[PDB]
Amino acid sequence: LLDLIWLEAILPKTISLAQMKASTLVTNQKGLIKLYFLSFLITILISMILFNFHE
Amino acid sequence: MLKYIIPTIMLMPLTWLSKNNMIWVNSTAHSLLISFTSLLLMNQFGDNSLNFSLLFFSDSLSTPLLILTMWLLPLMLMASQHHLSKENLTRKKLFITMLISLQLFLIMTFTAMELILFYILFEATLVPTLIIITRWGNQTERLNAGLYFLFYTLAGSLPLLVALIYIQNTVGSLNFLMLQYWVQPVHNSWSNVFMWLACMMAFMVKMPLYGLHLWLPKAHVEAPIAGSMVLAAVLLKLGGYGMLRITLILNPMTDFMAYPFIMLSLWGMIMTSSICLRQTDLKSLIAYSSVSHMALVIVAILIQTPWSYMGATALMIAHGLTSSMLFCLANSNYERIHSRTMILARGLQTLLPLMATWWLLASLTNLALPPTINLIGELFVVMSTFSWSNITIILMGVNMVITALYSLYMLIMTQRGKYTYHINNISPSFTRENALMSLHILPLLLLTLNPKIILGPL
Amino acid sequence: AKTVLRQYWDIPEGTECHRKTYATTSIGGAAGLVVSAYSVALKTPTSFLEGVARTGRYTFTAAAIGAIFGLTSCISAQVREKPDDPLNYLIGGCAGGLILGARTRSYGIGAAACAYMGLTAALVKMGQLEGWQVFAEP
Amino acid sequence: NPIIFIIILLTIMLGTIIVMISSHWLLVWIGFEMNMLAIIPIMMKNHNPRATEASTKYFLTQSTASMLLMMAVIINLMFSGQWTVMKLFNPMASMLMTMALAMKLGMAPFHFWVPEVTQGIPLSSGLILLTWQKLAPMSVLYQIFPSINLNLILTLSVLSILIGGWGGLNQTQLRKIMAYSSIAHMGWMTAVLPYNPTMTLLNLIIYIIMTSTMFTMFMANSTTTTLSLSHTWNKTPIMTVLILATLLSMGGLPPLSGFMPKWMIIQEMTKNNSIILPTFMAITALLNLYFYMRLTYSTTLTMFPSTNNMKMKWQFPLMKKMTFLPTMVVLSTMMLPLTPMLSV
Amino acid sequence: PFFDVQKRLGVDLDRWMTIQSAEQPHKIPSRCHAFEKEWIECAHGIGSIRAEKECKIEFEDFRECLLRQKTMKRLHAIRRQREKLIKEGKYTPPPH
Amino acid sequence: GRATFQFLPDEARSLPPPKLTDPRLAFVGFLGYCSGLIDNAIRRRPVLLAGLHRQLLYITSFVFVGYYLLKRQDYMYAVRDHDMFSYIKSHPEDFPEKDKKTYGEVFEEFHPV
Amino acid sequence: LQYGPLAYILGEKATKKMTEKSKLITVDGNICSGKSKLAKEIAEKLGLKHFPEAGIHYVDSTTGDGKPLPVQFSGNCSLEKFYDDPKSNDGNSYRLQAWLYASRLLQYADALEHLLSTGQGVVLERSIYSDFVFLEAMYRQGFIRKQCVDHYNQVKKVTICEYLPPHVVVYVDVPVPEVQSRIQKKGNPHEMKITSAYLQDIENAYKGTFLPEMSEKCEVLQYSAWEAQDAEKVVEDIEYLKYDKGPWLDQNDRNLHKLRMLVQDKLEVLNYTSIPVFLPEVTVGAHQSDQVFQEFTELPGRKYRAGYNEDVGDKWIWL
Amino acid sequence: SMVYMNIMMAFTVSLVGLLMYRSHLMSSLLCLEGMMLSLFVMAALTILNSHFTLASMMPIILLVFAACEAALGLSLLVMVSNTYGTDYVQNLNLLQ
Repeated sequence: LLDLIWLEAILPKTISLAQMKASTLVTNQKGLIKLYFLSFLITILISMILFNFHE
Repeated sequence: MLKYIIPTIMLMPLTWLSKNNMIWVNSTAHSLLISFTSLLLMNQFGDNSLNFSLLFFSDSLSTPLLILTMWLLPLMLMASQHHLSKENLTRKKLFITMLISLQLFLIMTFTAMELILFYILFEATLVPTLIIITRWGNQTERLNAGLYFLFYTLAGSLPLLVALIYIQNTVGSLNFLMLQYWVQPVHNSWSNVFMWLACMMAFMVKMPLYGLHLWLPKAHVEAPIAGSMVLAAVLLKLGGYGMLRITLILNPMTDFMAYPFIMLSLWGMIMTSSICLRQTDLKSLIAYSSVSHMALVIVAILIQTPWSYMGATALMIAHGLTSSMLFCLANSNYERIHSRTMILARGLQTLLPLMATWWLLASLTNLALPPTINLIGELFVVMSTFSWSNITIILMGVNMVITALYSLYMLIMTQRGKYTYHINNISPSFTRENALMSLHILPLLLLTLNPKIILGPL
Repeated sequence: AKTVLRQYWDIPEGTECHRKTYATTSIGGAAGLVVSAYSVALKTPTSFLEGVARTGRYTFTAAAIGAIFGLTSCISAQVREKPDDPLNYLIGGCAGGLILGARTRSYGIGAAACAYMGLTAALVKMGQLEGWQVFAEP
Repeated sequence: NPIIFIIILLTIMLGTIIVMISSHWLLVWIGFEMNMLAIIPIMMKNHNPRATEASTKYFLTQSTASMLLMMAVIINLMFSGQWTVMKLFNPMASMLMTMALAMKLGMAPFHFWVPEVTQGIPLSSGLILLTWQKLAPMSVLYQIFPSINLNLILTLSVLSILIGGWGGLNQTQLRKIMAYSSIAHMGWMTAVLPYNPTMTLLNLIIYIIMTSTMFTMFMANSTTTTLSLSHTWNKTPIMTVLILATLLSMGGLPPLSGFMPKWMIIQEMTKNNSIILPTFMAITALLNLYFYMRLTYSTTLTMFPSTNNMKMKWQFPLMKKMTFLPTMVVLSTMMLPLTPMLSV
Repeated sequence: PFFDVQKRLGVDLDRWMTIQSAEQPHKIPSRCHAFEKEWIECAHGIGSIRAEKECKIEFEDFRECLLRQKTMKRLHAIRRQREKLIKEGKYTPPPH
Repeated sequence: GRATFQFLPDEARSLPPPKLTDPRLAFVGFLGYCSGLIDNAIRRRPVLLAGLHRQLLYITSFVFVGYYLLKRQDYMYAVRDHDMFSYIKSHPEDFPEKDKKTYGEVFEEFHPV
Repeated sequence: LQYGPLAYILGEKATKKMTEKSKLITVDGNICSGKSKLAKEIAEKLGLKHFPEAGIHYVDSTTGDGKPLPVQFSGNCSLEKFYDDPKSNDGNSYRLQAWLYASRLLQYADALEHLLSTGQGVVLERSIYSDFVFLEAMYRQGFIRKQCVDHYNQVKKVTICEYLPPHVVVYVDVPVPEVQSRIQKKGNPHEMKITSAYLQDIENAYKGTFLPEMSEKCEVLQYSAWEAQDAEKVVEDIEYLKYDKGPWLDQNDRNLHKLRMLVQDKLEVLNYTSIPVFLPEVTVGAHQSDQVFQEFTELPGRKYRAGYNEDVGDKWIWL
Repeated sequence: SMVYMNIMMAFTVSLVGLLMYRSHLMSSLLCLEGMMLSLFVMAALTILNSHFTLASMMPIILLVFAACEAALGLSLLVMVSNTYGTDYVQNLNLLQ
């Protein structure tokens, strides 16, 4: 009740956390090629301002 | 090892090359012939040190440790034949070869001469043991326990490559433990703390702590056929000796932060003993015992200053024979009752009177009967940590009191009446059941005659 | 930009808590702007007031945690003994994480919010103290 | 058809030779321009509309991946005008150089460029041809090298293994499982490249061999994960051990040879006192094995081979140079005293 | 990577359409032709890692030859030296 | 590093050479001995000690390749050491001539327990 | 036929054999009506190799040499025992339809490979279209259930992609349920009291299911009578020989046609069935269960271990 | 000069959201060849005044591949419309 619970709390959170965050990466990418390519120009505009990329 | 790995690799093109059922009697026959060659060229003298040949062997000079590594392969083949003989011959021979391959990396290991060959051999295991858990095991929930058998040892061991190459490019070269004469001291910083941290934490993955040890009653609970690689998993846990190699030098003076490793392994020591008096599994029963007085040795090392290296040399092999023998008791009484749950075993001691002697002397090695190899080292752990302070005898002494109940808690379970059942479990302890049950105490009390070889530098 | 971080480690040093978190909320105010860009382009077409994205308020979360990210330092770095210490700067990790615990309610999310956010905070001033470099060169 | 099927296949490697053999920015323009024109009919052959609805997504991506490169090329024409393949003399150009070039070596941005292409192609025969597009732009980066902004190149690499370690937890399509982890090794050999561009190709060679063996072992019958249940007791039990011999090596365990570059990757990376960055990558590479375990648990444990249909007939595939491939892919970790001397 | 087949076997793939002053088929030079012939002479045996720290000078006037940058900056401010004093005289010069 | 596009130059004539009967040349092809057995094991031989011509020339492959591979490998460390010594020999300020002192000057920390 | 890329570039087999001697032909037949009365007879003089109807051991009648191995390895649902058709059983009666439809493509693939082998016509008893005539009586007489109908019907949409259909496809002269009297007069002791729910449903399925294949531009030869009886023999021999070339080919659908230009209908119509492992390669079963077609992992999955007698019959050393 | 600043904004008709989106998919491929001639001219500015005389082949050989790349992707959109009749880039079935 402590040894297989409150030691089963912290490390099986890690697998559930990654499986939560592996679910937000594929299921939001179901086609819609209009929505792909507007995000690639977001990548090419954020690279100008943000950092040492022009200096 | 001039030619020790050399004869045993030739044993491998002999399994599938051989005939039919002759493969068991042939494999055991060759195997004991190497055991004399182990004894002969070793055990030499002896005064600092025996650098063996070259860059691949330092001859295990300070701690011999290697005789115990070679009993087990001509000891488990007679054990694994209990329930294995149901498959194809080519599939059964593969199960023979992978266990023999397990010994060859561990033959080069424990001597290893170096540190960059150490880690590749420190990680050369876990490949054959994992396959044994996957195929030809027991019932389900194997595969998660195979994943818990990974993802801890590999999780902690990867900063060693972060540590060691950081030493190799900084001060000299770690090929030679004996070219470690010049060692700079290590002061308290915020960078050097992590340098000691990665140097130590990977060794706590194998010999367990009160933390991070949930995987250990999975491989021993969900286990192969009848304690087959479980006996090898005993040497796999005690074989984390390399802290003796490393932290003897290479930041010795950081003891200001030794305390949370002293304390956590001490209240967790007294706790995990009592965490199994209400356990309902036999193979889990010895498993939590194998945590407690294996966690005894850790405070013998981080506390330096010998009269602590004396007993800690002997306490590695203490349960290493004992818990291997207890698993041989637990591998038996399962081919006859096909469930490992201890409560169903009421009404013993009358059908099997011959092995009833073997229950007595085995559990008499936990009470441990002070002229043995067990209470000869635990008195030196007393002799060390009482010089630390006067409080340390309290929590360590109750460990000698809880396992007094916890061992006889198993013995009394054999004595009951009328047994209610069991038109099966007829077999009155055949030759394989008791000859394999021997050869454990038979060298153990033999080593208690002149226990001079079981001693470190020290 | 790297002018913001150049204005961070030089002047305040725990003191000047009026302008400490005024330089520290700007990174937290800019951090939600990046995830707001993908929340309209990766998440589907929103209501007729784009940006009208799925949950919204991502900047409304990010600018608040970045505000208290410097505030909990310059209070505690002022009142305890006046250095910036790993024990001192640890305190900003816990309560700053619990805005993400207060919003999107707790017991499974906010319970780990004080947990992970504190340890990664204390390494930062530990990182500048021992002379560590992430992107070095010979 | 069968005459020109070699001829189309011949000109692909003819493209990447010209990429390697030139001192001129306009020939390396032409180089993987004609490659992008030579890949299209390989996608088509059976004329299925899904293959057409995959190549055109592949098309207009790599069209921009061409056409953005030339915009960098005219800048150092206006800036000192020399056309030797060297430093670009403008950080505004070197920015435009790399993050256009990284499309064809698809990084953590340009997400669905890899899986949406490789899934949906009926030609699972190969489709090992997407190792050539991993080979050609690496043969430019060895020469772009001593003028990069040094932060952009490492940022794409840390993100590279971060998304690739996450993508196959949500997968059954073993093409997409092999479409992912192709981002993984393309983060490492970029992350070396500021520190000793030699031994980058050591990561490149090992990745070719361990991907060449993977699809040739996939050209038995399997295209779906549960289709890899029905071959041990149906097709051949000998394939069941050999597929376990590679999926565990490519995870990178030290007794096999898949670990061998990652052994050497730190000896180069430290000694230049970057410590926090290799630790974050090696701990991420732990997740690279939980693709393979949880996949190897299906084929090597006899997970219900149903659908009674017995193959009493023999097999005649074209296992061309196959059995000699997993002999340097397992037992070569002792056999590299100096791979960084013949290659470097 | 750069295998350089054309170094051993002595033909040029191109190697001519490379710099500003190589071939010039009827000996017709370029505008900044005189600075290529100097800037190459500076760093030839140099291994390019000290060239950005040793030569450093013949690259500059060459780069400013290609743009005439500060010349355009110097010439534009003449329209502020004079030509704010338009009604304040100073025709300078009278024709022709 | 000059005279490019060479497998191994004609400057590599001062090599011992890295001759035969080393365990590596034994090992290169020792796996090839295991390799041809797998070629039987794929196509249902079922012999596993099959026809000798398929059992051989895996051996002939690796052994000639491995000896022809090791010739530049010892050359490459040699030319790596050939460049290093002169730069060591030059720049005496970049290679300090340190003075050795015995264990009578060192007063280390000192930390006992 | 096509034998690798290297033999295809010298001498192709695209149009060198089919000098109107291909003539892909079949019949359908009914129960005990067109087995061997006229279907076996049309071999002379036109040179048409006959193939049989069905059987469990058709995969056992190949791979050598050659003798049929028993039904324990070739596990089906026991021909001449499924006439009891136990609609409540273990079972499964659809496992018979697993193996019977499996050899159906193998009879269909061995025929068309022989055209590019020699160039003779091949008659067929019951082609890939005839199994759906069983399905109507399989569905109405309740010895099938749902989630078994859609399994092979998915596969029948899958397994046919490159196949050129036959040409003068004959519906044989079938009586008006006089096969209800042929079912007892011709012996057949296991063909028993299964009623008109099986008999009329297949008889309804000839104009309800075979009619779309009858409406092919490849013209059909329809008869419905007692038998041929030397009146439809020459009418399906002489008047089929004049109706196989001239007034026969409208869209023509089958000739190893205009993609015989070293193209799809010449090389990839022979390389799809030669060494027939690719034809039962998409014939591996459904996703998880399908409730009938199941063999377990080790019981009865260990049935392959008894059939694991050396895994190759005999092949000796040195060659 | 200002003749380089415009045309340089004219290169930013390769706006990617108007390069693959929205439907009437020919309007997408429209600006792709429209991204050409923003590079044919911009190169031909600097090649021409700075009298190079050798890189005149470079903008000519640019337009050779510029139509040839544009020739390929136009063919595939017919193969899109071969089974459909309209382009309509909101067509999506094959997902990632």
